[PDB]
Amino acid sequence: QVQLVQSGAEVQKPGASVKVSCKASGYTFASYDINWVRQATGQGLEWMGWMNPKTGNTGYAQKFQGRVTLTRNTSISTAYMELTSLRSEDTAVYYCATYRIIAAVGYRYFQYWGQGTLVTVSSASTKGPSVFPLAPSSGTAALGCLVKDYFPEPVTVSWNSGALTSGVHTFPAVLQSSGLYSLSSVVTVPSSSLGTQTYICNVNHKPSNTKVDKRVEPK
Amino acid sequence: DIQLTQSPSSLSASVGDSVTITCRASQGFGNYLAWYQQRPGKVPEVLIYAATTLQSGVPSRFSGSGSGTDFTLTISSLQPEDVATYYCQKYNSAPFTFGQGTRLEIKRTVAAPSVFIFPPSDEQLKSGTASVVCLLNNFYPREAKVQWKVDNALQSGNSQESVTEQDSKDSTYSLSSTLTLSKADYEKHKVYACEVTHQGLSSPVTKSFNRGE
Ligand SMILES: *[C@@H]1O[C@H](CO)[C@@H](O)[C@H](O)[C@H]1NC(C)=O
Repeated sequence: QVQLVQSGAEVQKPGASVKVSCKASGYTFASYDINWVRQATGQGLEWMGWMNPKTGNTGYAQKFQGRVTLTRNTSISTAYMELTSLRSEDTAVYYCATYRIIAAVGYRYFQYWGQGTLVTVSSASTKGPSVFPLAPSSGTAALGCLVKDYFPEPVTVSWNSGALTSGVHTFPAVLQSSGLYSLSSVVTVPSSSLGTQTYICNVNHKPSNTKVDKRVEPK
Repeated sequence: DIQLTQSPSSLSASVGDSVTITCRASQGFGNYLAWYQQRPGKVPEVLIYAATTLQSGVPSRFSGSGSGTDFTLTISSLQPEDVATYYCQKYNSAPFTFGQGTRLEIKRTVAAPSVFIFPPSDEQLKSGTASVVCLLNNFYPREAKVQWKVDNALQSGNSQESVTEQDSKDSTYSLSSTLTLSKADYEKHKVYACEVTHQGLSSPVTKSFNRGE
């Protein structure tokens, strides 16, 4: 079936430019426009532009013309989005999207979306997190992982390699005065399991190619 | 050409209730209007197209109506997992303008938080920093307050709170409060406590631990 897969999360400094990629599969890539949408920190979806892969013709929202270049490589079914003069205000999740795959006109609603690409505008350097255990005390027990001092967002936390999900709360990242992110991931489990059940948290930070696993034991 | 105005910007209703979102256009565009749901941490997903057509696989409680310049999204039987931001879009031609978005919350029955406290790990102390964590689990409504005490001295300026999105199954919130200290300060003092005030609690609930034990 149809799929759009985008490049990984990225950091770029003020005035620095960024290029995002969108590899398509499951349909004739050249026969349909690729549209680009963005969600800035505390904003709604913002349509940026459209690109025809056959001709390379482009169209942009007023807010974005002279700032965005849409290109493509038809041989590897890839669309690209280049954004120039990066400002604080351009920190956002960037999406590529395409129409429903149908012959007929008037179906140019965005049926398919890329997974999204977090782009962070800052002069701060990249850093992988330290993971610290949140050990159960003393029924229902709460335990977790403190994922501290990483940059940029995001991280993914999973429990026992996706095995454990019911009871999981991952908190949104908070930017400390240090200029680095910290979050916690917690899980409420039966008390009688700490003796027999193994609880590991898996933290993936892809901007630093970091993969940490922390075992959470009762102290 | 064609401005799109979405209302309300925020909404609160109970499970099994009926709610309505409004999209007004400044001009006709032949009813090429789509409705998208974006749930917390997910990519957008189309619900409605051509003003009134339900996308295949989308639950029956979703319905679009209107034409010309006045459009409506209705949810006839609200579920917990419908906590999301909703968007109207014109797709007649470029630009493919989005509405401002409408955020939906579930009003449910009051629930007190379960409070847990976590000492710093031996591991972290080697960095020179101690992070004490206070978990407030599974509470409603969203308004809560956390006050840190170190040997009964109330703390200020040295902590941060983070709230989860409304759970897509029980419609509750969770909150984390991190107290950040120097290693010198953390090993100076004995009794670490967080005091939680919430409308489901008759009086503040305190959780504490003694450094060492
Ligand atoms: C397309 O991509 C491949 C690399 O994967 C490269 O060899 C080729 O030069 C590219 N061609 C165009 C026209 O971009």
